[PDB]
Amino acid sequence: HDLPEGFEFMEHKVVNKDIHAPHENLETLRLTLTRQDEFLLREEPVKCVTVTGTNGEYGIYPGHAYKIVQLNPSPLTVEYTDGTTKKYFVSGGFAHINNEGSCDVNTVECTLLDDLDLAIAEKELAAQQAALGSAKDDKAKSVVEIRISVIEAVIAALKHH
Amino acid sequence: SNPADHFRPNLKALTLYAERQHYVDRWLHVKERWLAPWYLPWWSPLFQLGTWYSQRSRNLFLVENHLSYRPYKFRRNDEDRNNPY
Amino acid sequence: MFLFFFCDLFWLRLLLCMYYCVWSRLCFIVYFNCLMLIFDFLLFCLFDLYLFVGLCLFLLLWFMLFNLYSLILYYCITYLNLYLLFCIVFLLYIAFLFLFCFLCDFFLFNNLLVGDSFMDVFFIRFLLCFLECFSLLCRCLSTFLRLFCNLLSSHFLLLMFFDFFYFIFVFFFYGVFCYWFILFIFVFCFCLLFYVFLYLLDLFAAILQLFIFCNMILQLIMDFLLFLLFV
Amino acid sequence: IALAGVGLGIGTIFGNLLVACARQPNLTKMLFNYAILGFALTEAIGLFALMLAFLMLFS
Amino acid sequence: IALAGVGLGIGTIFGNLLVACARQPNLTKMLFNYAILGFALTEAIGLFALMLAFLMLFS
Amino acid sequence: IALAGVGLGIGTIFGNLLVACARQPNLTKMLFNYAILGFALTEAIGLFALMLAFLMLFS
Amino acid sequence: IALAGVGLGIGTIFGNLLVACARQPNLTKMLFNYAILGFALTEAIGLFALMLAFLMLFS
Amino acid sequence: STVAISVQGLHYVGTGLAAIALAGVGLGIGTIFGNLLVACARQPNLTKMLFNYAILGFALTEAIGLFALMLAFLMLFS
Amino acid sequence: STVAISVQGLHYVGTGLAAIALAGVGLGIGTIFGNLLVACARQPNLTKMLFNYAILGFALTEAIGLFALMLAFLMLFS
Amino acid sequence: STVAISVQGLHYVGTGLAAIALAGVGLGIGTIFGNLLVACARQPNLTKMLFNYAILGFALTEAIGLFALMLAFLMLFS
Amino acid sequence: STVAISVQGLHYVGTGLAAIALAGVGLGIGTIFGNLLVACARQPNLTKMLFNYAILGFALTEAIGLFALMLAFLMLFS
Amino acid sequence: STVAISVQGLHYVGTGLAAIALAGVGLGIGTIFGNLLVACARQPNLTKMLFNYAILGFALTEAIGLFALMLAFLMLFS
Ligand SMILES: CCCCCCCCCCCCCCCCCC(=O)OC[C@H](COP(=O)([O-])OCC(O)COP(=O)([O-])OC[C@@H](COC(=O)CCCCCCCCCCCCCCCCC)OC(=O)CCCCCCCCCCCCCCCCC)OC(=O)CCCCCCCCCCCCCCCCC
Ligand SMILES: CCCCCCCCCCCCCCCCCC(=O)OC[C@H](COP(=O)([O-])OCC[N+](C)(C)C)OC(=O)CCCCCCCCCCCCCCCCC
Repeated sequence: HDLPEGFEFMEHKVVNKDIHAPHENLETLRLTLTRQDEFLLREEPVKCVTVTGTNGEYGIYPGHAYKIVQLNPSPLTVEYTDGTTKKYFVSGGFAHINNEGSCDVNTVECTLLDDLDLAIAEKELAAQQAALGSAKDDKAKSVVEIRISVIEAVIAALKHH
Repeated sequence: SNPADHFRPNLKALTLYAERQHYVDRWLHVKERWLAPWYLPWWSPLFQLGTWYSQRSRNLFLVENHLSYRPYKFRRNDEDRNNPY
Repeated sequence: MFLFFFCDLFWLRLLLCMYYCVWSRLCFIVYFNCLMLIFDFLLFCLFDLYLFVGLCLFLLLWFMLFNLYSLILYYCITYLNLYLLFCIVFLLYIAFLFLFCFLCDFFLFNNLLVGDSFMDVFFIRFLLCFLECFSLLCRCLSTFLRLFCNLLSSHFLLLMFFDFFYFIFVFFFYGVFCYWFILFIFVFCFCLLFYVFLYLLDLFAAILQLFIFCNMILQLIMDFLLFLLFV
Repeated sequence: IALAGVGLGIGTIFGNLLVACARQPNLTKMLFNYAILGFALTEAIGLFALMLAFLMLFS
Repeated sequence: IALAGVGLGIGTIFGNLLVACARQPNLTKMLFNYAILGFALTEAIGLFALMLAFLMLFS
Repeated sequence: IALAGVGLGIGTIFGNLLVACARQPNLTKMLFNYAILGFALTEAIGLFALMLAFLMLFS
Repeated sequence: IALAGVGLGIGTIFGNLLVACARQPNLTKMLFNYAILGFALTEAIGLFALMLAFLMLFS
Repeated sequence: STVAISVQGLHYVGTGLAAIALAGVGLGIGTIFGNLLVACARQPNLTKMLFNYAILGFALTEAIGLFALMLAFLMLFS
Repeated sequence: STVAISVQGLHYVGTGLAAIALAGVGLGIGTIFGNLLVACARQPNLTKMLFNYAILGFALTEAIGLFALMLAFLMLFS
Repeated sequence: STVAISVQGLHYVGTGLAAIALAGVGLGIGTIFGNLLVACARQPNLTKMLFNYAILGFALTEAIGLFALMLAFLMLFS
Repeated sequence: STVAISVQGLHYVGTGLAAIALAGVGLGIGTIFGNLLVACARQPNLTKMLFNYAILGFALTEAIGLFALMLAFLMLFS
Repeated sequence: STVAISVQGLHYVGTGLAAIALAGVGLGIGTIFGNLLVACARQPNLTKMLFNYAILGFALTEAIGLFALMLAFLMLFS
């Protein structure tokens, strides 16, 4: 009595390029932006994608080397070959960049920057800062500071444009 | 110079001098005295140990034919590089 | 020429006799690695790998009685000569090397020929073997040279700094009563700090150099040890 | 001796170029242009050093 | 010889420029200006050494 | 020759600046100010060496 | 002595080449060609130094 | 024979050498500020403490530079 | 013939050379601080243990610079 | 004609040259501690172990500087 | 005319120049231990194996300094 | 006038300068092993192959050191 593995029912596998192979000139990056097991974009050909990992900002274009990036609460930009920019905001996750020309950005939450409100974000920062003052212990203060970092990133993200 | 002079032994008591010839001769006399008795045959390992290596070294010294000059081991002055004598 | 002299350990010998007429435990050792050569259990060696313990302990004791106490002013390092240290290291190193060679196991030297069969034997591997055979003797020479030079340099520096401190303290202390007393006080504080720092540095360096001196010999021994596995 | 710095600096530029090109091959053209620019500047310093050499060797 | 530490410094700037460009290439137009600024300062230092190389060479 | 290090030191600052800017473009102004600060400090040493050179030149 | 800054620069280029080929193992050809270009330019600098060395040697 | 010579242009040569040490100081400054920028980008929240530590590093490095510079000036005027 | 010569001003030359030994010392100190900033930026909670080690490294590096400086001043007064 | 000359002051020059060896040693020591800080921020649990290895490296590197310093004293005192 | 001159203090200069080679050896050793400290924090389980290789480099790096040190003696004592 | 001079003590300077070439060899060896330690931690499963390549690099650098020593010994004697 052998049971199927849950990945057998998934028909869109990841294609890796053999290292001993000729190079190709690619003008499109196939992006897959995902939230909570839901794709907001699927194998979408884009011109470039900008992502904020722990070390700093990465601008991924077609042909980028194989790399895994641990995202931080921050904006994410997608620029199409047409010349159109779409801006999301992520709270965390990972970004897998493949040398074959694909980028699978899996986020816990990915919301268009339009949806976010600066007035709500601003007043939340004031409340959390007050909460940090009343934070009982070290652990509580650390959690509150996590919220402030995201809020300030959101506030700064919207003030940018 | 003065700091270098601080690295010398501080408890020197006595110095004695002796010529190589004199004490070598005395050692040879002692060795002959102890190896002379009949109850030590010449073919014994002890006698050969005593004599053979010394004989070999002395023979090697005698056979030596060097084109260069070796200054006397026990000169009065051996610090002058330009005066081997 | 026969010179009769004495070492500078007579008082220390007296103290050893006084304080070690009765047994005492030893738990702190400068070079502990001579006792624990094997770290993975079930590994054992048919060679007398623990023969170096006694010599190691005695050498540590001797060199510590000399070097550590040399920080005291006017204390003499009676053995501080280049060729004497060469003789000591020659004794130890060559004795262990001849112990390995008298075993008459030529395969023990197979590792001298560095590299694999892929590398050219004559132009690469043979040259590497030559360099390694040379490097053994170079390791011996480096051990003795390092031991000599560390002490020599440390004590030269200490003597020079002490002379400078004596000079300024004696011939410029009157500045305390003068209007430039602040400069003298600053200089004196700096001299005290340098004095303390030098003493700490020398204390640490002596022990560390003894550790390295024993570790070179132990590395020589370990380079030719082969461990069997229990079954 | 000034050429030692110039030669090393030129090699440094190309060393980064390979890392940059491998990271993002799509920009090789733009990076190559900038790398040449850097070489055109470092070599210019070398001209002064050579000029001094030729202005003292032939003097 | 001072030029060796100048020309090499220039190469270092460009070498980091390539990596900076190859990290986020949309800021190239901004980084390039800063890269020129650095070249404008290190080159200025080279002039001082060049000045002495000329004053002593004609005096 | 003292300028060799000073010129090189400037290149290091203007080399890392690009990497810092590319990583965090939002802080270009603060990083740029610190880069200028470092350049001024290095230039101070450059003038010290330059002062000695001129004094020994016209003396 | 100028050759010291040449050989080192050449080693820097190839050292980065290996890393670049490791990071992006399919782009070996372009990296190899660019590395050869950097070597040629750096070697040209060394040849200039050799030119001066032989000119003075036979003068 | 005993000959004593006094060359009056060798107090310049020693001065120039003492100035060379400044390069090791000036380059050291750039390294501290070369890595300060990276640290600020990595952790912008510590833009202040890092800056203070960098100032401490620059001052200490400059202290070496001035110790050398003292020898440079002493031999220039003596 | 035996000729003995005593050149006075050479001590200036030797002193300047020892001053160059402070180039690496100044550079070495700057390197330590530059690395310190990165370590603090990548591990901000250890702002004191790293600082202590940086001071320890500076002290040892300063010691080397002081050994050379002793010769620099000693020859200048010889 | 055969002329033998003995310049006394040269010993200063050789002494200063040996001091230059400390530039590498001083720089080398700073390199070790720089890595130590950048390593303790990557794995602080081993800080004590790393500190031990750092000190061992410092002595080995320092030992070389003493070799050069010995030659300086030999020529400076001869 | 044929003139032969023997300058009797030049061996000091050669000895100091050979001593300068020790700067590279010291720097290389510091680089080795700097890489060791930053490598152990990455793979601590293999700390011991790395240490053995680090010593090997020191054994193969300190030896070169001996040659330069050897030449110093061959010229200092001759 | 035509004057020919033969200085007997200039070979010491040449020997010392050649010995300085070892500073690069020593530093190159340190770099080789420094990367070796880093590589082994990264991919410990290839320790032997990396060790073999490191030995090859050390040999080539040592060969250059031998050439420098050959020139040093030749000038020292000849
Ligand atoms: C011509 C002038 C005279 C000199 C002639 C010399 C002839 C030379 C011939 C040619 C030799 C060529 C080669 C020479 C190489 C030398 C190399 C060298 O020096 O290396 C340094 C090296 C230094 O070693 P170290 O690390 O200092 O340690 C050695 C020490 O001995 C300490 O080591 P240790 O403590 O580990 O040793 C063990 C120690 C363990 O500890 C002890 O036992 C404690 C005591 C230590 C004594 C030894 C230290 C001596 C200290 C200095 C002198 C003390 C005061 C002497 C006062 C003299 C006043 C004039 O025990 C002993 O020493 C055993 C002896 C104890 C004797 C006790 C006697 C009690 C008598 C009581 C009588 C009571 C009578 C009552 C009557 C009542 C009536 C009513 O020397 C040696 O290793 C030994 C070299 C000896 C070579 C052989 C020489 C030949 C023998 C000569 C004997 C002469 C006797 C006649 C003299 C008469 C007075 C003038
Ligand atoms: C394990 C680590 C051990 C650390 C030990 C730390 C000891 C700390 C000592 C503090 C200062 C002590 C001052 C003592 C003063 C004595 C009188 C005097 O004038 O001294 C001047 C002397 C020299 O001072 P000076 O240089 O100012 O002398 C000036 C004199 N003129 C002007 C004539 C030149 O003091 C010293 O030398 C003190 C140095 C001590 C360094 C530490 C030595 C440790 C090793 C020996 C340990 C021995 C233990 C034995 C136990 C039994 C073993 C079986």
